[PDB]
This record gives sequence, C-alpha cells and structure tokens, in this order.
Amino acid sequence: LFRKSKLKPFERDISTEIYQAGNKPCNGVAGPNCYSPLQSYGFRPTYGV
Amino acid sequence: STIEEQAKTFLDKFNHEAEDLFYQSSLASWNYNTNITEENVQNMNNAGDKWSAFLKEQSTLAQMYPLQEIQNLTVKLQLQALQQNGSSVLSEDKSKRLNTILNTMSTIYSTGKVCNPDNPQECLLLEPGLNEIMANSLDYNERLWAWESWRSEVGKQLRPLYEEYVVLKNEMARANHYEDYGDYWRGDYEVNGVDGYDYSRGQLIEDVEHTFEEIKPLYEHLHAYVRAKLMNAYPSYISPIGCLPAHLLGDMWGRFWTNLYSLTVPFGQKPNIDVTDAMVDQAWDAQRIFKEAEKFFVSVGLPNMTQGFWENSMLTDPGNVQKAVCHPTAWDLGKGDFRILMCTKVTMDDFLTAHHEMGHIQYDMAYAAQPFLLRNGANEGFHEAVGEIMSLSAATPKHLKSIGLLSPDFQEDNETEINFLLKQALTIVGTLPFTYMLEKWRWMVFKGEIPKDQWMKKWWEMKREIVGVVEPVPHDETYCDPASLFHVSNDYSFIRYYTRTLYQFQFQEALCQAAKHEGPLHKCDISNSTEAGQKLFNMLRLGKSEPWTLALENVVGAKNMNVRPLLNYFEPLFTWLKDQNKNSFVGWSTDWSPYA
Ligand SMILES: *[C@@H]1O[C@H](CO)[C@@H](O[C@@H]2O[C@H](CO)[C@@H](O[C@@H]3O[C@H](CO[C@H]4O[C@H](CO)[C@@H](O)[C@H](O)[C@@H]4O)[C@@H](O)[C@H](O[C@H]4O[C@H](CO)[C@@H](O)[C@H](O)[C@@H]4O)[C@@H]3O)[C@H](O)[C@H]2NC(C)=O)[C@H](O)[C@H]1NC(C)=O
Ligand SMILES: *[C@@H]1O[C@H](CO)[C@@H](O[C@@H]2O[C@H](CO)[C@@H](O[C@@H]3O[C@H](CO)[C@@H](O)[C@H](O)[C@@H]3O)[C@H](O)[C@H]2NC(C)=O)[C@H](O)[C@H]1NC(C)=O
Ligand SMILES: *[C@@H]1O[C@H](CO)[C@@H](O[C@@H]2O[C@H](CO)[C@@H](O)[C@H](O)[C@H]2NC(C)=O)[C@H](O)[C@H]1NC(C)=O
Ligand SMILES: *[C@@H]1O[C@H](CO)[C@@H](O)[C@H](O)[C@H]1NC(C)=O
Ligand SMILES: *[C@@H]1O[C@H](CO)[C@@H](O)[C@H](O)[C@H]1NC(C)=O
Ligand SMILES: *[C@@H]1O[C@H](CO)[C@@H](O)[C@H](O)[C@H]1NC(C)=O
Repeated sequence: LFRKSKLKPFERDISTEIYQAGNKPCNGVAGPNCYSPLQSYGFRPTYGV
Repeated sequence: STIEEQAKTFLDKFNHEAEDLFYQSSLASWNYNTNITEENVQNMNNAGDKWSAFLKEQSTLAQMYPLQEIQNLTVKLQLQALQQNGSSVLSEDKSKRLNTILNTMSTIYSTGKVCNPDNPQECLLLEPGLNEIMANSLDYNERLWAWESWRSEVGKQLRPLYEEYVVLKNEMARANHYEDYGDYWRGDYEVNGVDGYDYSRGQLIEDVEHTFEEIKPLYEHLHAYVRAKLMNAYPSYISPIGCLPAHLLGDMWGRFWTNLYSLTVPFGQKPNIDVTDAMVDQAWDAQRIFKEAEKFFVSVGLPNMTQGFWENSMLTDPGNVQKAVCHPTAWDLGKGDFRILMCTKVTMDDFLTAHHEMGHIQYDMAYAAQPFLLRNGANEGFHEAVGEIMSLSAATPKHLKSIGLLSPDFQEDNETEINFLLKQALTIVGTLPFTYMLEKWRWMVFKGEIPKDQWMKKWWEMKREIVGVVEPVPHDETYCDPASLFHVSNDYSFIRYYTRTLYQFQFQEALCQAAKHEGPLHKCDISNSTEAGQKLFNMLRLGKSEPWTLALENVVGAKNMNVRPLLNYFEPLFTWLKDQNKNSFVGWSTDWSPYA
C-alpha cells in the first residue's frame, strides 16, 4: 500500500521496512507516521462481486 | 513533507481498517436480529466494543493535524467527522453517570406498563394493548383514563432523571466550542468554507419559523373541519370554539391523525381504493411483490439488485422457535452487501412498504464509490425523503392500472381525488405542527431560558397556542409529559421529520416536471420516464462530498427549502375545505378548559 517510488515494468519487491512519512525518523518501529507497508485482504463468502 | 500529504497518508490507512471492523460489527448485529439468542447478544457486545474502542484511538491520533493547513476542503470534511464523533471530554465519573442515566431511560421506557384501575390482578404493556385501545376504542372514560394513567406512571419517574440529564449534556456542549447542546444538533446543517453556499446554524430557526407561517391557513381549516366532524361522535365534550381534547386523537400522543379517517370520511358511500382482494385472487406471494417493486426501478433506468441480495435477504417470518423483529429495515453491511429485513403479508401497505424500503437500498448503492467517512446522505433529511417520494407514485391509480391489480373499469371524479387527498392530509399535514412544537420547546429548555418550575407550565401554554390542543386533566411539575415520547427519552433529534416532509414535495414536483407530466400533481407517474431517473441519480451518487445546498440546487434549482410545492399538492383539497367551512368558526380558543 505504500512505496517510496514507482516500479519498473516486470519487477517485484519483497522488502518489508516501516514506511516513514513524517520528518522525524522513527528508527523502523510502529507508531505515528510509521506504518507497515504490507496490508492484508479479507475474504468471506458473503461478499459481493 | 507538508501536512496535506501526511493527512492523505493517514486517511488511506484509516479507510482500510474501518471497512473491515464495520463489517464485523454490522454482521453481528444482523445475526442477532434474525436469531435472538444470548450468545448473539454477546457477539454484538464484543464486536461493538472493538468498533467503539478503535474509533477512540483514531480520534486521539487525528488531533495532531491542525485543520487550518488544509485547503482541499475534502480532507477537511473527513478530518472534522472523525475528530468530532468519537471524542470524549467529560470526566470518568460524569461519563459513566451519563451512560447509566441513558441506560435507565431505555430500560424504564421498555419496561413501563400500566393497567386497569384498583386491580393489580392482570396488567399489560404499551405496545400490545394501549396502542390498540387508543386506535380503536371509542370510550371517553377509557381513553381519558388510559392517557392520564400512562403519563402519571412514566413522566413522574422520569422527571428528576431528565433534570440531571439536561445538565450533563450542557457541559458536554460547554466543554466544546458550541454554545449549548441545542446548537450541537443545529450544527448538522452547518456549511462553511464555500462562497455562495454557506449556511449558518442560527439561520435554521428563522427558516423553520418562516416556513411554518405560510402553512397555517391549511392547518386551521383542516382543524375546523375535524372539529365539526368530531362533534357528531362526542357532542357534549367538544366545544365549537375550544381546543380538541388531548385523549381523542386516535393515538397515544396525537402524532398522527390516520386513525380518524373512518370517523371523518368525506363520502362513505363511494367505494375505497383497495387491491388486497385482487392480490388474493391472483395468488401473490412475497417474491412476486418484490420483483414487481424491482421492475419499477428498472423502468426508470436504475440498475436492479445483485444476486447476493436475493439469496441473503429474508422476506417472511420464520416462525416456530426462530423469533425475529418484524420492523422493516434496510441493512447496508458494506463491502458490497445489501439486505432487507422485514416480515411481509399480502396487503396493500406491505406492497407500498416494499417500494419505500427498496428506495433506501438504491440510495445506499449510489454512493458506494465514495470514501468511508463520506458514505451518507447530504443531511439527516435527504435519506428519509428519497425513500418516501417513490411511495407516492406507487399508490397512484395509473401505476396500479398499468400493473393490472386495479380493473380498467375504474373511474375518477370528485370524490375519488378528494378522499385520497384527505387521507394523505391526515397523515402528512397533521404531524407538522406537533413536530415543530416539540423541537421548539426542547430547544428552549436546552437554552436555559425556562426555569425548571415552569417546565410543565410553558409546555401546555404553547400546546393551546400552536397545536390548538388542550389537555383533559391538569398536571403539575411532578409529571414530565415530553419524557413519555420515545424519541425524547432515547436522545434522538426530532427536527429531521420536519425538513424531510418539505423536501419530498420539492423532489416530486421537479421529477414530474422533467417527466413532461400534465394535469393534477397528485396523479403523477414516472415509470416510463428516464430523464427523471438520470437527474435523480446525479444527486444520489454525490454522497456527502458536496454541501447540501449545492445538491438541492442540482435537482430543483433553489438554495433553500420551500413550502410552495406542498401547498400546490393539496390545493384542490384547500378549496373544497374552504367551501365546507362557510358556517364553521375558524380558530381555537385558549381560554376553554375541559375540566371546568
Ligand atoms: C456518528 O455517530 C453516531 C452515533 O454514535 C452515528 O449516528 C447514527 O446514524 C444512524 C444512521 O442514520 C442512525 O440510525 C437511524 O436511526 C433511526 C432511529 O430509529 C430508532 O428507532 C427505531 C424504531 O422506531 C429502531 O428500529 C432503530 O434501530 C433506531 O433505534 C432510524 O429510524 C433510521 O432508520 C431509517 O432509515 C432506514 C433505512 O436505512 C429506514 O428503513 C427506516 O424506516 C428509517 O427511515 C436509522 O437506522 C442512528 O440512530 C444514529 N445514532 C444516534 C445515536 O442517533 C453516525 O452514524 C456516526 N457517523 C459516522 C459513523 O460517520
Ligand atoms: C483532494 O484530495 C483528493 C484525494 O487525494 C483528490 O482526488 C484525486 O483526484 C485526482 C485527479 O483529480 C485523481 O487522479 C485520478 O486517478 C485515477 C485512478 O484512480 C486516474 O485514472 C485519473 O486519470 C486521475 O489520475 C485521484 O485518484 C483522486 N484521489 C482519489 C483518492 O480518488 C482531489 O483532487 C483533491 N482536490 C484537489 C482540488 O486537488
Ligand atoms: C411503462 O412501459 C411499459 C411497457 O409498455 C408499460 O407496460 C404496459 O402497460 C400497458 C398499459 O398502458 C399494458 O396494456 C401493457 O400490457 C403493458 N406491457 C407490459 C410489457 O407490461 C407501462 O404501463 C408503462 N408505464 C406507465 C406508467 O405507463
Ligand atoms: C441460531 O442460533 C442457534 C444457536 O447457536 C444455532 O443453532 C442456529 O443454527 C442459528 N440459526 C438459525 C437459523 O437458527
Ligand atoms: C434486471 O435484472 C434482470 C434479471 O432478472 C437482468 O437481466 C437485467 O440486466 C437487470 N437490469 C439491468 C439494467 O441490468
Ligand atoms: C366536481 O368536478 C366537476 C368537474 O367538471 C366540477 O364541475 C364540480 O364543481 C365538482 N364538484 C365539487 C363538489 O367540487
């Protein structure tokens, strides 16, 4: 859900580092302006198309 | 970097978790409402606690972004809603005290019961027996006593708790920047930041008063006609110039005058429009009714329901051990799931209710693309109005003839239109003064200008002034009559029922104009028309992304609510009532009192 820049065609990215958004570097810990980059789907049979 | 990018980053996270948590809480609520068990209640409590708790931290975290550095005006709306609706400012002891009082309010109202005099043998509840008695029984003593008994056994208990309740709510608004808890409600219609569309909180009071001034002649003429007809039922008790007794309105509080239709029919000899027997002859079931309702929406161009709606929604009472509430509701669980919860019988009312409920679902699907915090109507009135404009067209004889329930041999003349208009009048026109009266008094009591010792004193004084209804038994300050109302005890805003009614007739007049319809307004259909459908759909998809003044402009062309379409709808009834009131005095006298 969050990346510093775009991706070149036919490229993959697996690195998981805390995406800093605020000015202060939070040294890679969870908190304000420091979100984990990998979000999660949720799937249930009752969803709609 | 700048605040704007950081705020957008935070919003792009909040939306993701909000969707999932809302689904879990809403699904748990649906499970209990269709399956009444103790563990379902526990599931609601757990899911509700997580959703309530999650909103608390997000409200706390949103404080770090000052609102004066946002110029997009779209992020500001989301930030304002998030900060406001989950922020708590009272102390812990005061917070739990307010929660305990509110729980007491709901508990006493649900558990309240009154029964026959000097007989503790058998007793009944308000919903099963009291509603039926005031709607059907014509006994003067029974109606008067039951009206007095319920208020005595409910208002007296609720009086001191309301006095503590009004206080704590005031410091809640006082702690915030609002002047009083009354202004907190009036902030829903507030619009700021847009030139040519700004709406002030104080402007609403002036607008409401001005609108009610013009609709006075219609109400008093109807009141005079009602008084004359009711003279036949209770001659001795009713005075030709006094106010009507409060226990002879056909319901508990006189909110609706529907129950007086039989006693006040204009032409009883002529047949009434009814299709219940026609559906019985044609063997109509629940699915057929909803399919017919669905086809109506397709005929105007709106897309019809998905497969998930048909499989998941239930339309019939399960019966047996499976017990569920039969109150018609339209559920929007989010993430592409829409369901309708109601128990359906083969009646005209259920046929019309299907159209009314289906309107809410279509409105919900309209703004599915908007962000999570903006998935709502422009205000508290638009949502109700949308689901009511379509019930008007469904009941028109032309639509019934086109479907085929009504025989083509039916004809229309004086009485058919007059009877139909008067039946609508007793449901729509009558409730407007009652709603305005309750809201205005409740505004004054929260303002603090009225002392506690004059709460009941001023309450009845204005009842004989505007509503023109006099109480049948005097009451002191021990009673708390407004507390007997369901909405008052449960802390619900009541002004939405006054803005909604005036909104719906503005929409119907505009759509009928776009449909190139001619003739009387009350005979209008939009089934084949598609220009009306696309014009309506343009406003529906907006959601909360635009000020409600702009949304109103995009449909009718005005920046404020108006009363002309409502009067134009009932104009033929107004002329006939003027003819019938030639020999009847117009206006009620406040000096008369039924109890000597
Ligand atoms: C900010 O926070 C507040 C509260 O914390 C949230 O406000 C709630 O908003 C919802 C959405 O409108 C309100 O739900 C509405 O309640 C009305 C009150 O009805 C009560 O009484 C009936 C019995 O007569 C009960 O069945 C019902 O459950 C209520 O207890 C309903 O009348 C409304 O239903 C209307 O629409 C449906 C279609 O959706 C129609 O079918 C109905 O016939 C009816 O016309 C509606 O359900 C709720 O009351 C609000 N809470 C409070 C305390 O007022 C906001 O949602 C939140 N903002 C966010 C999250 O952004
Ligand atoms: C206020 O903020 C919102 C949200 O950040 C801005 O909405 C954004 O508007 C741009 C263009 O106006 C959208 O870009 C479009 O993206 C689609 C793909 O989704 C692409 O196909 C289009 O060609 C275009 O590039 C952007 O998606 C949209 N943001 C969101 C979340 O939908 C809005 O513009 C801001 N207000 C002002 C005045 O800038
Ligand atoms: C909208 O169009 C449909 C399609 O023609 C109309 O349905 C017809 O109505 C006439 C009555 O005027 C019937 O004789 C036909 O049998 C109907 N046909 C079908 C396929 O249902 C419908 O009446 C139109 N709506 C309005 C309000 O006129
Ligand atoms: C309702 O709850 C009971 C109790 O767990 C469960 O057995 C049942 O499957 C649920 N659903 C229905 C339709 O009864
Ligand atoms: C309405 O539903 C029918 C299925 O009964 C479907 O074929 C049709 O496409 C739907 N209408 C629209 C506009 O998609
Ligand atoms: C009934 O309608 C006709 C329309 O031609 C009108 O002439 C007549 O005056 C009406 N009667 C009443 C009592 O309104």
